[PDB]
Amino acid sequence: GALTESQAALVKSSWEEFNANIPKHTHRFFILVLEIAPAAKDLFSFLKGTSEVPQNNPELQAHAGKVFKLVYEAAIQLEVTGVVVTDATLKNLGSVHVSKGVADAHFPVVKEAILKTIKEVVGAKWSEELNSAWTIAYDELAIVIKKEMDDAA
Ligand code: HEM
Ligand SMILES: O=C(O)c1cccnc1
Repeated sequence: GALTESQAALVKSSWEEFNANIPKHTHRFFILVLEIAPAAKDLFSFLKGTSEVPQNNPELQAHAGKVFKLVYEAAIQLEVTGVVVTDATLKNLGSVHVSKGVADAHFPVVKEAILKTIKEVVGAKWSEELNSAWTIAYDELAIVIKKEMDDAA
């Protein structure tokens, strides 16, 4: 698909749609995560000692937001330039992931949780062309973070 002008127009549009609702889209995102893999709960400080996912914990929102931003930013950068650029941020990310005990078999957990989250986010507008555009952008970004964890470990 590549990322035509037409495809990127499609990712931007659908990211703007996600930020419009951060406490929802982020809490859904942690439930789609514990649905896919329950044990992950122990990993997150603010999830431990809890029994359910807190819905209004600022630490949790700030946390999940920052994840989706990072996937959008990557798509535009592929359309315009043709690649995903690796900066300071991307590498610190790879350290923290390893402290916290996180592995690669974890990544399809968080991808399916984010395609399912954006399918949920764009509803009927959804196209094959669009799913193909976010799929392309997540896979291209995770290829990069995995790459730095393996370096932070
Ligand atoms: C493209 C994919 C991914 C992106 C963009 C991403 C991004 C981030 C960021 C931005 C932080 C620190 C947030 C803070 O300072 O506020 C972080 C922390 C962390 N990450 Fe991810 N991540 C990805 C995949 C994963 C996966 C697959 C897992 C495993 C389930 C995971 C588990 C964690 C844990 C346990 C922490 C520490 C949270 C704490 O207790 O403070 N991440 N990540
Ligand atoms: O909240 C976090 O810190 C988080 C969530 C998903 C993936 N990575 C980090």
